[PDB]
Amino acid sequence: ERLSTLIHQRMQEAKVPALSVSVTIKGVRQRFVYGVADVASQKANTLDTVYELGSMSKAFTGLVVQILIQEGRLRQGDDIITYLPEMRLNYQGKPASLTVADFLYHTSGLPFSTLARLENPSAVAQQLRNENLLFAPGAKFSYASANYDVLGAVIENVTGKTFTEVIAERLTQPLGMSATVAVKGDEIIVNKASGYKLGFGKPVLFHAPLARNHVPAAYIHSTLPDMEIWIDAWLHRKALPATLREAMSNSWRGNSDVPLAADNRILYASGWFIDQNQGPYISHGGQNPNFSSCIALRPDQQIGIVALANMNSNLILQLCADIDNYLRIGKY
Amino acid sequence: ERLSTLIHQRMQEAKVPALSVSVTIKGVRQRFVYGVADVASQKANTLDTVYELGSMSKAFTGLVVQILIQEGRLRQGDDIITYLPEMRLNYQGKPASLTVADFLYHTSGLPFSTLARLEAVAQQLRNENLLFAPGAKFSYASANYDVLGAVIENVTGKTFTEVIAERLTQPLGMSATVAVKGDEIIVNKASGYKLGFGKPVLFHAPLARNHVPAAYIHSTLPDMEIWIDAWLHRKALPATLREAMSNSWRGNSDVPLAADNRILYASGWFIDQNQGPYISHGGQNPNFSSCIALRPDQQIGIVALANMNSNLILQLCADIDNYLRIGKY
Ligand SMILES: *[B]([O])([O])C1=[C][C]=[C]C([N])=[C]1
Ligand SMILES: *[B]([O])([O])C1=[C][C]=[C]C([N])=[C]1
Repeated sequence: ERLSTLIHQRMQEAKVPALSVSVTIKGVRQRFVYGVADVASQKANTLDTVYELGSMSKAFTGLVVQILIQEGRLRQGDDIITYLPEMRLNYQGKPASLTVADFLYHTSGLPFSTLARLENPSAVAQQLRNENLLFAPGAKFSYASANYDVLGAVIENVTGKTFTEVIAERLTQPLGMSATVAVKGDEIIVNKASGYKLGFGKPVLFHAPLARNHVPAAYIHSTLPDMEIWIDAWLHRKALPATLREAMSNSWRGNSDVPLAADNRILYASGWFIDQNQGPYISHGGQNPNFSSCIALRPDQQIGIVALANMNSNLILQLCADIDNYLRIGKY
Repeated sequence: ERLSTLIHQRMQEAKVPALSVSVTIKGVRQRFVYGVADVASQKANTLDTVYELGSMSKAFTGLVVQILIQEGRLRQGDDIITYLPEMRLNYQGKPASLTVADFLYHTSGLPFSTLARLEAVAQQLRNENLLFAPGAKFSYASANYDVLGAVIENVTGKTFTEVIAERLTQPLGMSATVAVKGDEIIVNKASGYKLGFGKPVLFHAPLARNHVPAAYIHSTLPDMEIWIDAWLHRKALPATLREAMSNSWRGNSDVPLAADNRILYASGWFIDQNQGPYISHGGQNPNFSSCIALRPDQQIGIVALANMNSNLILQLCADIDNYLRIGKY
């Protein structure tokens, strides 16, 4: 009956050691901070606890891409080969032509093997060289985390800077997100939560080293209060420099130019799923071997929901939807 | 690259003996009639071939319910108990209160086993244990619309078959469309097949009268074309049927939605706003499968009917819609 019941109940059901949730509706915001950030050392999860964003990193990457487009430095229809010259990929008999848009919207065709290759700690172009596409570029929407790693390399090539520096200079600094960072690699982050991989029970895993190339697709780190700032930025675009406002509108534009299933006509935007049903409802989950998270926005009602958890859990990916139901009709 | 390629490709993939498809866009309509209604006797699929509509039936039942509502004889909020006094259902410890809307929108909580059981309805479902409290969740159960058949009969005082004919099939001019009373021979009915390992006939089994409203309506390609055109073009339709039709497409928003599904259920239709309104339903009996989809903004109407049960046929309307929408699939 109570939101706090819903969230607490789902946390126990998911067996996550720490859960952090923030929910805002019509300018009223409640926080839910639960559990321990490190089971063995008994360190309680707090507002300062840092969580890997997994695939929720893609919205930061996509927004930067659209900032560059807004400023005229890049175009969606640009051939990928200009920014990643050495990257050759093949469809059937003949090397395939690919655009920046194909990675933005997951219409590239990159094989499923390319995730466990990009997570492995060669530059991305040589890392994906002589790959075989699952389909013709543009033909279908297939989700592949590696697509946004390709976009990281684009951002560096065009910028002439590192991904971390762009993220900070373009997004984190101007927005005031002081605990959010695109990690360079294995170097330690203070206040960070330990990550767990479920089954049979939650044993620690965090330690495995993080591939630099995969950061833009899966390795941005953040906190609940910074994610709150991120949400409020997307909900309240005004008071932001015209460039960012326009890049944000364009970021939420879904690619309609793909086949849609009978039960699913949702589109993918620049690191977001866009759903018109009881919408606009804009969302994305994150799943990493040892972290999981979700975010959902329903601007028409100024609704913004984010959940961050130190364990990989399919329940966490459904959690933002459950909260949204409770807000929409008092039921979940 | 060609619609004809798409449909024919999908028919080979699905291994359906007969497939009939009709597609209309911007008042241009193409028909695709393939295969044999009966494999053994080599009887070719033809415009007159009759196919079971499975769950497609539900839109006929739902529209009739909405016709009764429009006339004032019925209301969504009515207690089911008034029409089916004998049918008493329980949730947890104690008996649970059910409305007409619960069956219309599949928020009743009827257990899964009931389908195989419906294959009077109230004595049939007496003592049933609800999966959840009425209204709490959307859970599709074919039997929900069988309850609505019994409601239509009790309100009308007529049989389900007579109402469907008098209210819908006769006025709309659908000659070959009928709600089957009990097992009895239908002239032109295609034989039904069950896949696997290779599809042999499943024809013999007898049809439960109680289940007709949910999955037992029979029809033809040209009649389904008339049905589609009636939903797409409602002018020249009596005011009551027009209003019933608008109300039939109103989805029930009062249920929890999954992260990847925000689609609503209407009165025997799924209502999708994405690249929509896009209204669809699929039918799947042991030995028949079918689909239908409408995208009115573009006067688009698609129907497929097949004499074998196939998950591919359920996706076939969406493939065609993709082809129409973006020339790809
Ligand atoms: B991403 O690949 O980490 C990802 C994980 C879980 C859900 C979604 N949508 C993306
Ligand atoms: B119905 O239960 O026969 C049915 C079958 C297949 C799909 C849908 N939507 C309903």
